[PDB]
Amino acid sequence: NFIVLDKYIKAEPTGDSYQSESDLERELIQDLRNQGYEFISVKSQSAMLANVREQLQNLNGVVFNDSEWRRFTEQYLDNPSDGILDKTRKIHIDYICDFIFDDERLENIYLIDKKNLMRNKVQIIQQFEQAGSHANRYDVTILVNGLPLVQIELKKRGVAIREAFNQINSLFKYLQLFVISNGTDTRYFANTTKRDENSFDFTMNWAKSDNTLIKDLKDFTATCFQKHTLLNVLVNYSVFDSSQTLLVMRPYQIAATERILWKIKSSFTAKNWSKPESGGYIWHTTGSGKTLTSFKAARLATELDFIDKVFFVVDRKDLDYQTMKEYQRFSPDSVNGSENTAGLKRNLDKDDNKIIVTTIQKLNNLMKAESDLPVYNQQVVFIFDECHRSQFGEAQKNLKKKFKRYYQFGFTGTPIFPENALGSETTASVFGRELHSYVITDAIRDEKVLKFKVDYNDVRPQFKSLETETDEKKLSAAENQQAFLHPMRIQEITQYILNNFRQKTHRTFPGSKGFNAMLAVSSVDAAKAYYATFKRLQEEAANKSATYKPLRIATIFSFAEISDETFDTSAMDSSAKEFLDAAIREYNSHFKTNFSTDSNGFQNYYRDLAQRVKNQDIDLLIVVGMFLTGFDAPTLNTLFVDKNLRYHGLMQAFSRTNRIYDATKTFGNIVTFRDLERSTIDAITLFGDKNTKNVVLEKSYTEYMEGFTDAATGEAKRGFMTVVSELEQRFPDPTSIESEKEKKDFVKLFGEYLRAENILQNYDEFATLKALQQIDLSDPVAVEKFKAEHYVDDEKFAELQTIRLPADRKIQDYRSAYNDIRDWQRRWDDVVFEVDLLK
Ligand SMILES: Nc1ncnc2c1ncn2[C@@H]1O[C@H](COP(=O)(O)OP(=O)(O)OP(=O)(O)O)[C@@H](O)[C@H]1O
Ligand SMILES: [Mg+2]
Repeated sequence: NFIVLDKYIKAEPTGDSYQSESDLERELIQDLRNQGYEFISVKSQSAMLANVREQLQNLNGVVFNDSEWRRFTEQYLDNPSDGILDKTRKIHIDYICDFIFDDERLENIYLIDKKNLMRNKVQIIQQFEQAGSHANRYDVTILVNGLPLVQIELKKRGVAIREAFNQINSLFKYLQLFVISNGTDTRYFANTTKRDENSFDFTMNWAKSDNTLIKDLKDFTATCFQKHTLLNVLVNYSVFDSSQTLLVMRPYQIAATERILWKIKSSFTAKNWSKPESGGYIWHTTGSGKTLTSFKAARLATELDFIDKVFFVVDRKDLDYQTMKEYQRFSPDSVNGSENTAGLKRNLDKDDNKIIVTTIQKLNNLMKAESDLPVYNQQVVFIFDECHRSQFGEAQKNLKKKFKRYYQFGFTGTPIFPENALGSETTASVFGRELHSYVITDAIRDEKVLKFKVDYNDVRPQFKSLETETDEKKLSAAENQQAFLHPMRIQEITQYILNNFRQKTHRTFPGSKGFNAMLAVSSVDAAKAYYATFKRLQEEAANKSATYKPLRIATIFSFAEISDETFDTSAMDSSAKEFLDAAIREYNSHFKTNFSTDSNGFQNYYRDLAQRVKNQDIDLLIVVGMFLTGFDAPTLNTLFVDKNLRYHGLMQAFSRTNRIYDATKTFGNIVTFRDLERSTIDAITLFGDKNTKNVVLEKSYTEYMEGFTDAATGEAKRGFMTVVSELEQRFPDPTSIESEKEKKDFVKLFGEYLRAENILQNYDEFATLKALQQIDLSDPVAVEKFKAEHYVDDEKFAELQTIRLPADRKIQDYRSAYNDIRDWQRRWDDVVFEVDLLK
């Protein structure tokens, strides 16, 4: 029974008042009651404890006496030193408690029955009446076996769900899933032990298998809140990893997973194994959670008792710190960039183990070397997470040859079509049918990935002919000090990056954390040239001004469309080797670490560097092919490109910036120093329809300045200059306040201003416009600096002075007034303050 429905009929309103929180709550409780959720009246933690006692006793076929129960409570269930983290761990891992009764016998007491879900007892309660007058806080808590695992916060129809989210006894530490609703929109998100919380962007709507949203509370309840559905989401489709972070799977992920599982069961039952028709593939756009989903799918696949072994296969190219840190718990030291099959062979012979994590390289090697493995004759499941074409063909040939009974499943954001095939077989031919799909279109619609802002930066007349070169032969022949690597070109590019880095990364505003960036270059010589030029120029600027703060720059490359670079550094030539050695030397000098250039030390360098780019310890990372595919860094907002990128390689490269973070990150920045427009549009069109480019790619500076109309619902979006104009006209401060109507309009309009400027900071033209506002005067000398740096003609310079912007003081006044109106509203339904932007 799929918990993500292929077909669902939208439920009809009752006709009764749906306006207030009490209405939503009343109909919610009634609905749940009709779905098998018993409503118990429980007004206290003592009552809760009594109920938990009864439900656990019933579940485990056991009986506590007051002393025994008090002990179980104090030691396991309710111990005071337990936090949210401890309860989450207890639910997902430690849920079995070995308990010694007073008569000294030992029994295993389950909090949840994970093998049979429907045996678990589900109930609902409502909020406690507390004390003197504050209120409202209308909530409904879903208890599993007495444990308060789910919390639904309710708001009235008018309230914007986003602001409601922004607004926010030991047993409630057990809360796993949160749900929030105004009844029009219902959004769920995981409970967290963080010390830095997630944002609204991570909250998810429930949906059907075609990814179409399910919004209103009635349908959310009729679908997501079905006991089978809900309990599956809590138990099977929630992830508690080695980072001890709770991740609730988005609907498309669950759909893909359960469709794979059903596919395996059906293929086994029919003895249809070892064909493409016994397998499947999953198309999930880059950045949509393929790793999490595929891995969870493998894990669940091990729970099929007819399946002997489950391979989870990844590319070393797609590896980073957290992933390798995670896989350690399953197949220790068997997952790395080496060619060694020893760890893999040890995993194969490991008792009480099904799951086997490995790399496509190691798997291919094993299949070549070993003729008759026992596992060849077993019941096998292969789960491939984004495995590039490099070793994949050969590995597939050997796989088809040696493995007798198998079900193989692909996971990719960029399937192999005939169009982009390039020597490789189509995904469809390899894996057979497509079990599920979540396209870049749906992903942008659901705001689970970021759009692209792609610009070819053309300030360089001398090299423009080269950067725009279509011919592939000329392109290939142009990499050298004569054409592409020309010192002037490299110098200009580097200088641009140095000048605009803080702008593109949102480090502009004073006291802003911001983001970091990557630089994808064409070759090893390109990496050398760029690193050297960056060093030189940063030194020069440091000598010019004492206040200048340098950007920490690292680089990584190996021997080696994106060419796979191995982890063996012996394959490199002496010059590249020397440069890498020096770079790693400086990396060591600054970060006070010791990394050698031998394969092990270089792998350590890879991992540590990954972690340091992820946490922003490194400002700019220069790579050739590395960290362009599977690398996950939510705080990386910009990809600088001087490289030839086509199709799948282009999508994967650009997608390093696509991860959602918060309102501060509007989209990914792709700044290209060769013209990628045709390549971009071709790629996007291949992975979507003809219209996909009008979704994925951001709008123009002119559009955001003067306003534009969105194709989807026809919503006319006001321009930045219109917002400014109306701010000056209708509210030139402080006297627009105190009145409440004017307060509301000001909040709305200035909200639009904030979002608009936040979007506009990524545009070079806006950067130029804002830079023009110092200057002065004259002092020319002050003009030629600005013009040469911002690449501005006398004509353009003359025009830019016509443009009239509010003073910094007026903007700060608006921001403080905004802050005060925000602080005033604690003690207006549809209004949403921008919380992240004010931070
Ligand atoms: N259900 C979820 N809840 C919260 N966060 C999620 C969820 N699924 C994915 N993420 C986050 O989204 C980011 C991308 O996930 P992941 O690395 O699996 O993407 P991917 O599609 O495998 O990567 P790529 O396509 O770039 O190789 C990660 O930082 C992950 O924590
Ligand atoms: Mg992945």
